[PDB]
Amino acid sequence: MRECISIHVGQAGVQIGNACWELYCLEHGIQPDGQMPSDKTIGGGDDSFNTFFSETGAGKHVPRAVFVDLEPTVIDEVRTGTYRQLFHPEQLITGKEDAANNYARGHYTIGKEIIDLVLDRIRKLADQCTGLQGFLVFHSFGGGTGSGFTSLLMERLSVDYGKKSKLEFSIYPAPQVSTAVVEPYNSILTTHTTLEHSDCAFMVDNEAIYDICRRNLDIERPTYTNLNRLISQIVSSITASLRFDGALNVDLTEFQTNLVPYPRIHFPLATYAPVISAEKHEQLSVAEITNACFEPANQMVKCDPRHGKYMACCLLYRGDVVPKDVNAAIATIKTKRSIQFVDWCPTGFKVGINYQPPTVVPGGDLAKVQRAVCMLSNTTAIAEAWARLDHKFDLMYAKRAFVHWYVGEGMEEGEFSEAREDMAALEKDYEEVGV
Amino acid sequence: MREIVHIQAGQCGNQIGAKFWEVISDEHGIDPTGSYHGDSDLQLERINVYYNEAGNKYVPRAILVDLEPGTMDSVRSGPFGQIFRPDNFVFGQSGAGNNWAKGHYTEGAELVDSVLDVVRKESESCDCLQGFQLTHSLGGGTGSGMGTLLISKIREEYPDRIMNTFSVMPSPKVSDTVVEPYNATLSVHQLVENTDETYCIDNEALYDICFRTLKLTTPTYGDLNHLVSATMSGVTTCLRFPGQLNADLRKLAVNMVPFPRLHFFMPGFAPLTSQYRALTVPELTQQMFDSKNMMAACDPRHGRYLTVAAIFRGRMSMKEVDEQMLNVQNKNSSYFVEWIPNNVKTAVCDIPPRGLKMSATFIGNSTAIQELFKRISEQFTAMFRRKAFLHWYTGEGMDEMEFTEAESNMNDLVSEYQQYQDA
Amino acid sequence: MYTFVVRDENSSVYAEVSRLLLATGQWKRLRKDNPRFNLMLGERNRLPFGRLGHEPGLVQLVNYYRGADKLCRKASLVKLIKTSPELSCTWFPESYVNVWIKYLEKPLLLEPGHRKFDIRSWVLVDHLYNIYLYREGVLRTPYNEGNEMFFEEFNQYLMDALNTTLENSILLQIKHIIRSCLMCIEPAISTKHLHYQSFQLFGFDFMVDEELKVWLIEVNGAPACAQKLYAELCQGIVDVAISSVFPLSIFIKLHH
Amino acid sequence: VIELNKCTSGQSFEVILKPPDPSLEEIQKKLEAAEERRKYQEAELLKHLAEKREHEREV
Ligand SMILES: Nc1nc2c(ncn2[C@@H]2O[C@H](COP(=O)(O)OP(=O)(O)OP(=O)(O)O)[C@@H](O)[C@H]2O)c(=O)[nH]1
Ligand SMILES: Nc1ncnc2c1ncn2[C@@H]1O[C@H](COP(=O)(O)OP(=O)(O)CP(=O)(O)O)[C@@H](O)[C@H]1O
Ligand SMILES: Nc1nc2c(ncn2[C@@H]2O[C@H](COP(=O)(O)OP(=O)(O)O)[C@@H](O)[C@H]2O)c(=O)[nH]1
Ligand SMILES: [Ca+2]
Ligand SMILES: [Ca+2]
Ligand SMILES: [Mg+2]
Ligand SMILES: [Mg+2]
Ligand SMILES: [Mg+2]
Repeated sequence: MRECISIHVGQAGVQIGNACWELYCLEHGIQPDGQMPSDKTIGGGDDSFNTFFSETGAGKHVPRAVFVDLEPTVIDEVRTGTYRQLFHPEQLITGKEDAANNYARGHYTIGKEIIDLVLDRIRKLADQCTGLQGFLVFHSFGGGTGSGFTSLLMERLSVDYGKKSKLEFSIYPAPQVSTAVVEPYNSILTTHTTLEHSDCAFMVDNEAIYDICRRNLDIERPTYTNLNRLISQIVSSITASLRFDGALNVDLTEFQTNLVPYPRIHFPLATYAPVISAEKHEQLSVAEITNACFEPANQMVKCDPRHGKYMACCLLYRGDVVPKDVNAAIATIKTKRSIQFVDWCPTGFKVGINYQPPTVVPGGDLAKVQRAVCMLSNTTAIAEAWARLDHKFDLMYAKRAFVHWYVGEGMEEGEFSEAREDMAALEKDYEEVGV
Repeated sequence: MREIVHIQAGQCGNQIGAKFWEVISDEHGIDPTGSYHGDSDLQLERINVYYNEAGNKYVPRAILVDLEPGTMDSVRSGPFGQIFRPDNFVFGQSGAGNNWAKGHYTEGAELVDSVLDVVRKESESCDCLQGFQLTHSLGGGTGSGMGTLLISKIREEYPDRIMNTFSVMPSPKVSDTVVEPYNATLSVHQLVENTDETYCIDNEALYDICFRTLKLTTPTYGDLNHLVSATMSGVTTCLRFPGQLNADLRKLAVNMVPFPRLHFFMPGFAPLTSQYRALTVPELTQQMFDSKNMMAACDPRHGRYLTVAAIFRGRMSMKEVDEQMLNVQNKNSSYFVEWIPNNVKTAVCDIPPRGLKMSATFIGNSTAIQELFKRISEQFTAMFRRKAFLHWYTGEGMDEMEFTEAESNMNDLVSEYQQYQDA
Repeated sequence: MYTFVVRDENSSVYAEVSRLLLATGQWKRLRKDNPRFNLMLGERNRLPFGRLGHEPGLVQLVNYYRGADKLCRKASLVKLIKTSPELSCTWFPESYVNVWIKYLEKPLLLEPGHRKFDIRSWVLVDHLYNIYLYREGVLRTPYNEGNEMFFEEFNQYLMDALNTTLENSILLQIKHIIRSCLMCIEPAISTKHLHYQSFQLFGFDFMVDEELKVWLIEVNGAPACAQKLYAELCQGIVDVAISSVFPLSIFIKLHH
Repeated sequence: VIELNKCTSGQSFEVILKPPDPSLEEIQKKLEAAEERRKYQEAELLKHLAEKREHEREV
């Protein structure tokens, strides 16, 4: 067994982290107390769920997680939440002055003052790992801490844990819920500085999550709680292979080798189905949920893979699913949809089935479904998200709007341009992979 | 970032300041004795932004300044006179005679060290100081001259804190003296250099709203301050209540100020009050964007919006608010600059102000604010071209050169706004 | 009120619809790069499809179908017909990427004159992928007004010369070609579940031989129209493709 | 269906339809370069503010 340490950064990262560990606890039968009546090996053990949970001599299952935020309002809700006794105080790190939606303030000014501490707190979790695999980092693109401090942390984790993988779960900025006007700046800045330090990043567009909540769950104006519960399900689908027994995506290295042939193009598109309102329903079949994986409306990033090319595709089922029905579904979809792979890759699917149907938190808005699927496909169509973002960046930077806020924090105007040209180089790499 | 240090200086500054505290104290459930008496907890969750704790009594983090004792003596006996901290009454005896030079260089310099001594004690006991909030007029002497002197000293000791002002720009329609353009031009240059956020409250607009919209034959300063206090309560809602948008002063500055010197904001409020029929959401959004609802006498259609912050108070459909806000933008997108995408940010607070079930507060960084500085500049030049009334200032040691610099510095500010209106 | 932008001043067809849209009092034209539009009349080449459908509170439509160029450019049209089991094909000349251009040896010749001709048909596909063929086609006329004969005169000719009508001898085949081509690519380009909608005007080029057999030569994605037919067609684009999604016959509906 | 693995919790397989960094001192360097620029900009402001005190005394 090999351990995984989760790092939650900023409001988005921390609040999403809460929704994930709450879900993890329900799936592994871990009560808010931290006890786990199913775990018969007290004080230790090397089961699959130990990849995310350590054990105390008193039978408490505590996460291999660290929550950091440059202001305490959000992490204080963890210290008093229903899962407060789950976490150990040294796992929750807070400042008192946040980055004010300023990448430079998060990376340079305030990040410098706290980077040393969080690494020691991470070193504490690492020291109690027999063989740490790597890190899962949850953060936003638009926040000053999520963008600015993560890139600094990702740089230091590479120099301190060189042989260890890092996966991202990144929240892509959407104006329907965005906090700031400068989120395009912070997004480009943190992508540039983190690109070489991230082995594979799962990008989630709040716009897509927002509209899925409006359409499928029929919430008039979704809140972060709505968005994070849906996001938590998707995260749980991606990480289920590390926490449960299986043979597909069993370690963080396997995510890279299965979904990322080219290192820079390490942003798989995620598609989830089905999402049904708890206030409702006919149960969908293997073919119907697999077909839904190719509807733009169910993707974490709105884009059209029909006009891109696939480098890798992975199907992760949860519930009542047998391999026979998966093949019969793939055979039907491949003849009735536009699934074109790159010439230098096989046209196929890596399938993983977990018999335990998806768990939904009581009192939530998700109807318990008997079988679900999350598809991870590395398609060049996701570059549409970079195109939208780079365009917004170009509009403001042409007039140097808001640039003074970043230069006032010790950052140089050159980092803006050098980060933009890196995205121009990321944008061209996609172009010549799905020609 | 949680605590804000409030400073009200001068006649206008202290009168407007007294109403501000009278209003938000009611919203947070604080009576004149400093004891809380409210039914909801949202009143107390962020009350530490503007109030210190004493017998579980809340006292404003407010500093009352003036070179005359007259106005601050009436505050001490006002409806909420006993709530302010006794020591935070810092006053002289000479007055400033509506003379910027007296407030900035002679009379005020003699008193400002005492104010800073009170500022220091208020700030050093702050867990995390956001910055400072000043209320004053730019047409007088103390609030204008000593106010900007105070801002300059505060920036020196707290260079990494936000400086936010509610300024009252003079207008011949409600004028005390003819030298108001002089004092206003000298003050604006200071504000351009040493503030991050300035809410431009134009007495011309306040008067016009009272005489035209509210149909008051003869508006008083109380009628004018009724509009100001309502605006001040609105624009600070995000600071005083839980929320994700512009919930503190530096995040507000980052969203609203694309260029350091273009930080002069045009506030609006709807509905206009002096009332049982509540407004629809579409009616609130149409009024909060209407010229007749602005507190700066400027036509927004004569310029272009760089950034906008809209705050809705009351129990309303957040959907319907989103539709109507996304609606106004898409219908008049020509008045929003194309090079700042998504420059309109909306917030909704569940608690409405006193007497109203629904209200809307508008904060706009429009290039039409230029019209106002142009108005002050022409009044200034009309006298300065003949050096009229200058002896009042040269008698206090000022030189003509300082006036010509202030004149051209504001003309530069006007040119800066016209640059981005044609971009 | 509805809003739209224009990014192709060289389009004669859509320069007209831009005029009628402004002539109804319910459409306000924005400048090229204002993203808060309901309708884009976008550029021919490199249309930013990836930036559409991301404006909250705005239903966005564009006059081009992403992916339709696989049908319009000949090189892609050849590979589409031979690699699609839906076509494989009797009405397409032999093409590769004894007279070749396959140049059809014996075309139908208009008498008097011994004249060669080719038929241009205008087809409109709306956001719901309804296929609308404009009822008024044009004919673009030795062989070894303005070279344009409209459908009425050509019909009367075939009734007098070869004792048949245009509907029976040519138009049934034409309608079959349009349906086959356009429904071959429906799963690849349709916007029925996309975050933005698409319609597009197409210009099909057809041929007729002395056996009255119809051949597909070329399909154009940015075609022009005959002068007299500019008014009726352009106004039909407003009623069918624009007003249908933004509410304020001359088409035959090739059903399915 | 290639590489079928089964366990009690589920099973996984693969279908095929068709064959075909900066060091620590460099980081701390750029972080200290950004700090000295902050300190320099603040020094020029406090120098600018010291000039206006000189003018205040001169008036
Ligand atoms: N899905 C989701 N997005 C969130 C959540 N919280 C914030 N965001 C998004 O994150 C972006 C803002 O970044 P934040 O994480 O809130 O800011 P931060 O990381 O705390 O950085 P600073 O506050 O500037 O120090 C916006 O685009 C929000 O829409 C959340 O709980 N769920
Ligand atoms: N297989 C063929 N046999 C006979 N003539 C042919 C032909 N293919 C093309 N043509 C001739 O060429 C003309 C049309 O040219 P073509 O459609 O191939 O290219 P193009 O795009 O330049 C015409 P347009 O400007 O209308 O799109 C027809 O009038 C027809 O006379
Ligand atoms: N809105 C408002 N403006 C005022 C009030 N009192 C004075 N003013 C304005 O302030 C200017 C005079 O400055 P004042 O505050 O009286 O001088 P100071 O005490 O030396 O700062 C004039 O332009 C007045 O119109 C008031 O109560 N309300
Ligand atoms: Ca155990
Ligand atoms: Ca004296
Ligand atoms: Mg935060
Ligand atoms: Mg006075
Ligand atoms: Mg002293």
